[PDB]
Amino acid sequence: AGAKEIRSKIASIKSTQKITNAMEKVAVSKMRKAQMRMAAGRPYAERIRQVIGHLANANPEYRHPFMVEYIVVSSDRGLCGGLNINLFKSLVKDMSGYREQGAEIDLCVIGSKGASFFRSFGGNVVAAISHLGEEPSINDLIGSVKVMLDAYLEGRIDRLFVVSNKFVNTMTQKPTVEQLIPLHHWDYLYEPDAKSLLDGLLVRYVESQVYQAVVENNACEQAARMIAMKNATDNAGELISDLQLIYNKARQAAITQEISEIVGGAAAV
Amino acid sequence: TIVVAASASESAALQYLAPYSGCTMGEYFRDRGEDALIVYDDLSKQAVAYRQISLLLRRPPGREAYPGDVFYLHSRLLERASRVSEEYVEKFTNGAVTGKTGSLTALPIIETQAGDVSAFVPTNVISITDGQIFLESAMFNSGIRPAVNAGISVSRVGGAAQTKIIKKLSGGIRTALAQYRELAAFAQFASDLDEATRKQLEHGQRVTELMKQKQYAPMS
Amino acid sequence: QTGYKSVDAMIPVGRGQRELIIGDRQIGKTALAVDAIINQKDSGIKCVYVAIGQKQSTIANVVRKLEENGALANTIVVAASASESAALQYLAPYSGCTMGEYFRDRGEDALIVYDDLSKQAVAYRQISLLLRRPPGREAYPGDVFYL
Amino acid sequence: VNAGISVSRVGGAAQTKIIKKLSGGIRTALAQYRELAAFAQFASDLDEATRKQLEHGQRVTELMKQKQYAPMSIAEMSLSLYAAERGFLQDVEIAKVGSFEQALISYFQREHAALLAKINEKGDFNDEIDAGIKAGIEKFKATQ
Amino acid sequence: VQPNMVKVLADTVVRAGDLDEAAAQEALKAAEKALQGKGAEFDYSAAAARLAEAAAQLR
Amino acid sequence: EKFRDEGRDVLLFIDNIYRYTLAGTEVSALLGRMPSAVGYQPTLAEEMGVLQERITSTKKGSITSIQAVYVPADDLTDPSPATTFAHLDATVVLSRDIASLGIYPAVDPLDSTSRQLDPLVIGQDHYDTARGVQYVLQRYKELKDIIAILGMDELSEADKLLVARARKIQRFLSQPFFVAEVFTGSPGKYVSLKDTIAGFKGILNGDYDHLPEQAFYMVGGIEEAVEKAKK
Amino acid sequence: LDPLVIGQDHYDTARGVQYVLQRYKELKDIIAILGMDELSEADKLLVARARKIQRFLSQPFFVAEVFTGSPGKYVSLKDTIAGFKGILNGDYDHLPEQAFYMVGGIEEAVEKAKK
Amino acid sequence: LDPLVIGQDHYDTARGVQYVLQRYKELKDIIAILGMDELSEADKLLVARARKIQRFLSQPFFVAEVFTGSPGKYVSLKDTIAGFKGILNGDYDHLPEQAFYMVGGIEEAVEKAKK
Ligand SMILES: Nc1ncnc2c1ncn2[C@@H]1O[C@H](COP(=O)(O)OP(=O)(O)OP(=O)(O)O)[C@@H](O)[C@H]1O
Ligand SMILES: [Mg+2]
Repeated sequence: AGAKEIRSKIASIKSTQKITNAMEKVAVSKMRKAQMRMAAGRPYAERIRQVIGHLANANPEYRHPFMVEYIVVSSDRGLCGGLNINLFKSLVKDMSGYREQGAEIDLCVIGSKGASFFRSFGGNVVAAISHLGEEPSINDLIGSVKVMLDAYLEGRIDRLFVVSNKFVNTMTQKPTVEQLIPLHHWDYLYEPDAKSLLDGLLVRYVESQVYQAVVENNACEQAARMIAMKNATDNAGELISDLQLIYNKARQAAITQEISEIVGGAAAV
Repeated sequence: TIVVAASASESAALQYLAPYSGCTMGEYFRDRGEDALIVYDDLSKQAVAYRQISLLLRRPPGREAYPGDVFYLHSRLLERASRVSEEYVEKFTNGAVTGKTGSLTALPIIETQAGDVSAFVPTNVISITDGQIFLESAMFNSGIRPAVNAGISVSRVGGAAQTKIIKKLSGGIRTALAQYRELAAFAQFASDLDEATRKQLEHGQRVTELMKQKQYAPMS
Repeated sequence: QTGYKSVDAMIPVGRGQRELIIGDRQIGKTALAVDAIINQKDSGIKCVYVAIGQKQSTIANVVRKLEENGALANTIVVAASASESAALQYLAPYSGCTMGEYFRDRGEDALIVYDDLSKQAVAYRQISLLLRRPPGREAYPGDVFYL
Repeated sequence: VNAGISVSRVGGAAQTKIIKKLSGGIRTALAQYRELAAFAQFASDLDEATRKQLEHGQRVTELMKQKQYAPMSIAEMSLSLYAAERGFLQDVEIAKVGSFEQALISYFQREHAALLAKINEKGDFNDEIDAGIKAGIEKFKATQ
Repeated sequence: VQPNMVKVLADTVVRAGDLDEAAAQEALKAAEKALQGKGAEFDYSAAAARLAEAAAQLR
Repeated sequence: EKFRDEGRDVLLFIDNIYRYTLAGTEVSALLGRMPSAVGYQPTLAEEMGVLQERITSTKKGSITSIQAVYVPADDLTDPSPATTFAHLDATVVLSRDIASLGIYPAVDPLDSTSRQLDPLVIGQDHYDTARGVQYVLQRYKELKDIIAILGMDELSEADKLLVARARKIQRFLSQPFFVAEVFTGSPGKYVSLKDTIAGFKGILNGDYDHLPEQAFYMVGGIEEAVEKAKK
Repeated sequence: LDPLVIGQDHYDTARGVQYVLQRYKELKDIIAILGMDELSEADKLLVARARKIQRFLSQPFFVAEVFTGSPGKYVSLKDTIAGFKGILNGDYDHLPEQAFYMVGGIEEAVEKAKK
Repeated sequence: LDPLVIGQDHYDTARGVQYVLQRYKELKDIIAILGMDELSEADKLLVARARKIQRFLSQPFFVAEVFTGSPGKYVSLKDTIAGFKGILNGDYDHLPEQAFYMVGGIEEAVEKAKK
């Protein structure tokens, strides 16, 4: 219709581009905050791995089920750069091996997009939690984790795996699946009993690797969003560039038409 | 002040001639060794009056129906606003006034239609003048009363037209507003900002609030 | 054969065809057409190069490259440069076409290049608006298609 | 040349037999590359099928590059098109695709000059030339 | 405890059985849904592949 | 034209070529001629050609011209910019950002261009050196956004080495002019094309990686950077 | 519209209403593409008040009853200033935006909200 | 294109095809800046059927085998209605988009999807 409509549309796209530019930096800052919360949990994981190891070696007579022969993590907010799909595409591949074998599968969903993927496809679930803060606490995960520990002890599940993205780098978020269950010279003095301690420590260890997984997936969400908002800013510029050419064409055409009308009327009067 | 008027009901010839009459009254003081200031409240209305006379004399039309010499109309007027040397004032006064340089400063006003600075008359006058002060409707509706868009407004004379104190304190004001124009989307995320940047952001917002002033309240 | 693998394999040209070379400024439009003329120094196809509204120095450079490459002896060069009359720029393509038609009417094969058909349209628009003839789209005359 | 919108309405019937037969797999390869070219940087982890198409797409594009004032003959162009379609650039690196081509043409101008002159004559393609070319190329691969 | 080093693997909240069970039952409470299905549902791979291609075009 | 006939190479400076086009539009309207596209004179291309075709290298001398160009409504497709660009051999862009950095010449090495930047005209050596400088300066502009958004620690060792060479190149593009001694407080320099190519080729290859970047600021030829670093 | 002629209270209320509406005009595109949850807590509150002010400016007229079917209303200048000053201050951040559409004075918005 | 001339079945198939493409045209700008992944579950399903309908409208002609080399196809009105009705119902939601491009009849799309 004319240059006025195109002018309004170039202003509309320019407003959105400035906020998407800000959100990329906001995401980078939050990515750095989630990466320090990742490093503040390694000591509790590496030392308990050693304790549970030696305690089993000095007490061979007890072989806890966890030591002899899916939890899925998803986001609560939008603008993710296909963080959910790429893992959900690895969850489908791994589940296939068991669905083809005929083994049954119980699922635990952490976050909103995981629930969406299962309500959209009528998938089964045994435990679920969402609305967890960008800063999660291990206590919220205990309830969801326990439903899987009781299942493994009662034989309702033969193997347990955690499905989460891993922070390979600021530009890479590797979707992965790893098995949670199943897993010197001196001897420790045990209070009250070695069995009581092994039973307690194994629960602290599984609840710990699940928290490690959630926190790392949050760092992946922030990095993925940084990339999504950079892409959106660039795409906006391309549309602005294309619209500006259409605007210049309309500007030049309006001038020629008016001159023809002025000349035409003057050639009569 | 001298007030020269050519109102809307008066002949297009009087509206076309009024800026030249006012300029002639301002040139008296400049040629005699003194200083004067002239305001042309609407050069765009003078152009419209000159277009009426031209199309009625049947002169060949150009872009936006203006005559071929509409650039020469405003240029012949605006090149009279000038600063003349001591030798010109001693030559004109025949020796009476000596050692003094006279001047005529001009503040022409032009109205744009929906921010279109590419229109024929605005393009001509923007190219003739030494600088431009651009006022914006979006800034004026956002409470920034003086409405001066400092990001596009410019004076080619610059620091030569400033006293020593204002020339020393205006340099940082320029840097703080420039930084504020770059960091204006982050206001909704001031918490998530880096400290250095958050320090710059509040400085930019405080210098921006300082520029707001009231009408009829000139400052020394 | 133009001698370019991209053109001769994906966009082939046959004897008697009209193939348009379209694009923005400074991308190799002249380069592609001059190399197509140079490749005809052994094929038996006589060539004609029409320069419309070009700089004199640009025309001189092309002639030197044609003689340096051994192609000038088969080529006819028709020049109407940027400072010449609009009438000569508007008529140069028809003069070059007439020289090329000499070979086609006698059972021979020829190749003609028009360096800027958009500069011929600008020259014809100037003559038309100076004869006071009503203008159309983008101020071009009503018979610009027929030109 | 933009192979997406560039077209010849009457050219198909004008090509010589050798270029008409070998050119079949060029425009399609550039099309397969047109859909993957921008995304190629993160396609190294995608399905093997996509990677084969992308590897070919990056090779064919590189081969189409040529220089000003350097025209190739029907024979020289044919050699290049054969190696690209039939399969002789999969090992060659993208940065070497051009060198491999200059060397391969310098080779056939000494090792098979008669076959070139026979292809430059009418540009006809037969089983003898088809075999003669694979023989020459396979020999070149080991020798230079 | 070791002769050289002492590590305290401190918990962040009380692990009492009532609290422990309560949060597990809350997870079951939310997990409940109107279309639980049989447990053998599959072939949704086409949707995830369709979106993956669109995501390539986006970047 | 007179000086060229004398046997000289001459510089013709035109204060603004857009105002030459507008004066032609004004005269064409006064004479009553029918206006063309976007309201310009019907003779637009001929009036530009009559002026621009006299500026050439003859067999006696050569008139070279530096013309300031104005672009209406920021539109490069407008008849005046379009017609003028058809007669330009080089484009020099002066940048307000570069000036703030402190490089007073202020020519933008990425936006400025020349039709003579071709290996078939200036030889392979000059062309490769110029394209090498432009590649390193392009990569540094991309890395600067990374360093700003994510930090300097996020870059590889090879990228940090490039940033160091890019900064040295960027400062070596500066030069004290004889007319600028009042501003720079230092004597002027006239660098030859041979000395220009040799200095940038060495910094690209890393022959000066041990010197501080400041030693490569306002010095002229590459031997002057070596000494300015010695003290 | 000058403090010397209309008073400082009326002038500040008018400029306050214009500031909120200009800020809402630039947030409208953000809300369309990204959505409303991606705004700050200050912006979410401002968008709610802008939408209430935009509806409190509507008024049933006596000459327009044939077109609307609703009875006309005459609001005094005192009542107008009070109603807009209240919305800007936050005295009606609980009522829905539909309660302010076609009512008259601010008391009729309070009655409309209940129904 | 009237129910009294062509029958309701053809008219509904045509109306349904147009309805699907029209909505897809409206979501273009959102997908352009944010991609397909932010659309609603139903929107994503339509965008998928709209893309298939678009390539199923493509057909190799007998006067174009010289340009392309592929053989031409003649499709009856009955086969045309059946193909588009199946895509609208979701009977072909398991085939890739590129199985509908230049395939003439719908059975050829089923046999093209086998590769
Ligand atoms: N194959 C090539 N290899 C290297 N450089 C090339 C090649 N083809 C073209 N160029 C270069 O492209 C540049 C522009 O080419 P050319 O002057 O022919 O383009 P043009 O479109 O005709 O420009 P103009 O609009 O001025 O007439 C020249 O420097 C030329 O040397
Ligand atoms: Mg050319």
